[PDB]
Amino acid sequence: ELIVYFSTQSNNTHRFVQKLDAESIRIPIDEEERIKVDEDYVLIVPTYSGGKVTDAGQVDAHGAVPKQVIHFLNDPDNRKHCLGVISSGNTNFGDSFAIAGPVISYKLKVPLLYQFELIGTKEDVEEVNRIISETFNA
Amino acid sequence: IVYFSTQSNNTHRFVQKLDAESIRIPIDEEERIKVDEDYVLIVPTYSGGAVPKQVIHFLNDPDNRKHCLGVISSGNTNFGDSFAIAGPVISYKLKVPLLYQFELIGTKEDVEEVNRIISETFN
Ligand SMILES: Cc1cc2nc3c(=O)[nH]c(=O)nc-3n(C[C@H](O)[C@H](O)[C@H](O)COP(=O)(O)O)c2cc1C
Ligand SMILES: Cc1cc2nc3c(=O)[nH]c(=O)nc-3n(C[C@H](O)[C@H](O)[C@H](O)COP(=O)(O)O)c2cc1C
Repeated sequence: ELIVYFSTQSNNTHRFVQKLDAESIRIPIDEEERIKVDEDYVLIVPTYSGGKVTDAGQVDAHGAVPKQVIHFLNDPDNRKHCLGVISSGNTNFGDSFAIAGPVISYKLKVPLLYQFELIGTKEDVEEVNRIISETFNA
Repeated sequence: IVYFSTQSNNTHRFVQKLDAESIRIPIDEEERIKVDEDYVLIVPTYSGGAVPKQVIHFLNDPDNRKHCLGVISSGNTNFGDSFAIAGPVISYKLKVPLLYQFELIGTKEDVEEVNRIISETFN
């Protein structure tokens, strides 16, 4: 069991991932630093599009996936090991809530396993532990 | 499979190409159904509220909601970043995985991929 995650200096996603059972590897905040992951992982990432909309009024997802995660997933050696994605955010962004997940899910053709807010609740920790376990069992 | 499809019938035609057995949610909003076996939900996305009213009525019943193993959603990629957004909404509300997303009537790849995914889920 292995998690790859991203978290800005606000550390919300870090504090959620710290509570989970599985081992975790952090994608660096420093944009110039890169990592290489050798084993299969579930990806956990926050959303950063700012709840933008288009002139028509539909969701604008530009910047949903943090740039550091885009660089990470651009490497096919990293990308191939992704078993699924979990995304986070804040429901105050409405239809842009947690949209980094569906964006990544559709591009990689991997399931969007879960979505949560901020540092997560006790129930999120319980569900994600189970979900990650089941994914690695399968 | 449990699915919804309007008069345009795109989601219906995709589901008939799949190997698994399927049950249809009715188009008439007053008509409602009940399901007691585990199912993967497959629904299109309709904005002016991503989820069709008929699916909202279906999922509002606690007896239907408990049997969902996961959701697959569809739409049209020309809707930009509102593409297929019924799935994520349902996924988050039910706490079930969003397994796949596809366009319209689906491609050869979608048929094979959703066949594979549904088999892995039923375990
Ligand atoms: C500039 C900015 C833009 C954001 N945009 C979104 C968004 O589009 N959708 C969303 O659900 N959450 C959004 N959020 C909320 C964050 O994703 C959320 O606070 C998350 O917990 C931050 O994770 P981190 O502290 O690990 O970086 C945004 C936050 C900031 C600061
Ligand atoms: C009024 C209307 C609104 C729609 N809104 C969306 C949307 O917000 N996002 C999307 O991805 N597709 C949207 N679509 C495309 C449909 O979801 C797509 O054609 C789907 O295949 C319809 O399935 P059905 O023929 O089974 O009803 C819309 C279509 C119509 C007619």
